[PDB]
Amino acid sequence: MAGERFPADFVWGAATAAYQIEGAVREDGRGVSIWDTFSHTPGKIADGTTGDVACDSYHRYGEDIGLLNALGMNAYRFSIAWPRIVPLGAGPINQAGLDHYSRMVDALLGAGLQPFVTLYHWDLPQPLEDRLGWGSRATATVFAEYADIVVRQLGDRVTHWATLNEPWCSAMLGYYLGVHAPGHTDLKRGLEASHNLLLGHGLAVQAMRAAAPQPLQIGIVLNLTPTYPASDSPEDVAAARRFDGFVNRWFLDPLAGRGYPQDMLDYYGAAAPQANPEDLTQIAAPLDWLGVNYYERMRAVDAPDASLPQAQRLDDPDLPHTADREVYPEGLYDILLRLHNDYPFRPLYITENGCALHDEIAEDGGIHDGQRQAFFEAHLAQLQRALAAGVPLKGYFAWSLLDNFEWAMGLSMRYGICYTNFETLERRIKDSGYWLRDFIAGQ
Ligand SMILES: C[C@H]1O[C@@H](O)[C@H](O)[C@@H](O)[C@H]1O
Ligand code: NA
Repeated sequence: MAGERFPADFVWGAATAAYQIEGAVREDGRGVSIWDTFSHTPGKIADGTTGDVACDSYHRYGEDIGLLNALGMNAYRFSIAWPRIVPLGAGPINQAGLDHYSRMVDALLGAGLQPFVTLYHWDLPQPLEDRLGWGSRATATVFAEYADIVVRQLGDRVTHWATLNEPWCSAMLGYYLGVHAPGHTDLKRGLEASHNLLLGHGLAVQAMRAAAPQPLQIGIVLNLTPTYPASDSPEDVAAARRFDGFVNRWFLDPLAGRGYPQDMLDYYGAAAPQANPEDLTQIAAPLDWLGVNYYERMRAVDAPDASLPQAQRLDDPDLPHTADREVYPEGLYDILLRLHNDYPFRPLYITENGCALHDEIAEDGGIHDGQRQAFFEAHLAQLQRALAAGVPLKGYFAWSLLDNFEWAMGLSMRYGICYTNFETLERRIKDSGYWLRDFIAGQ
């Protein structure tokens, strides 16, 4: 009921992050990141792996370009590693680092692949974490200095930039739940980190506008989880609102000029961050787009005896599941309709969508990942519905181009549209990747 075609100028890409794919962790002046420290801490990664080699994309990005070209994509979302650019976090530049990314940008543009660059995809320089990391306002200031450096050199060629990827993860997984680097476990520290991440975003936007050699299209990338109460009871509805506030509105509202949501301030009490009119104005620095990373919904039941927020997930077993998630494509439509009608950000990009499976190389040599094909098919159908409703959607990036180091899950959780043999570093396009190729060409 939503037609057949996407816009002719739609952006079609795949996405990666530097620590997940690059390897070469000590090469060419790179400094230590929090993810180097964390992955080298016994027990923090499920399978004893690290990003030391990963996909070896520091050396093999040309192979990655070959895959993007084989897929007929027109864009590549990737991150720049702050440790390669400013190894001390705050300090001199490492021109060799910048020059690596300059050559990669030129290779992408030569191939007809628009670079969509993420400045911060979780790889904070360890020296900054030694000075409290996102627990310090200074980290926000020097993040903006890094953003300036990078834009000054690459902004003649790269128009589309994101400051941060998934600040909820960096703050809440990294400083509250301890599952991500740097691995702290305190709610107040997580909420403080969340504020300094938003402040760093806003300071960076302003620094990038001043350093820009041409006008830029600057955004931020948020994970969003559409949340639904398991019943209409006051208790379940309130649990859904608390979860929705914890993940989504805590970030969307300040970005939208609305301040932090008061219901969440009330809930968090004394753990809430120190945070004034001046910082809010900074946080709301005008953006040219918003990136949405969408994977799943949350169907919330009140659970008065759990950690902040007392919201238990109610699984639907009749819905399919992947290796690690429930599949719910209609949530993509729902979150986009909400953003379109309720929030000011536009245009919108889906900067990540994808799934993990127990992928293996079959006897014939292919990877028969039909559930991942079906995942893309169903989510793209929802995007057509969103477009029909007027949502100002301008592109879609599959997470991920290739299997990679999936954070606390290690190399063991495969999200690629291309398979990565981590021993030999060979990549092979999965059946879902060929489906994407053919879908994109058919448009
Ligand atoms: C599965 C995918 O999840 C998102 O949370 C991230 O931005 C990306 O690095 C990867 O973890
Ligand atoms: Na399954």
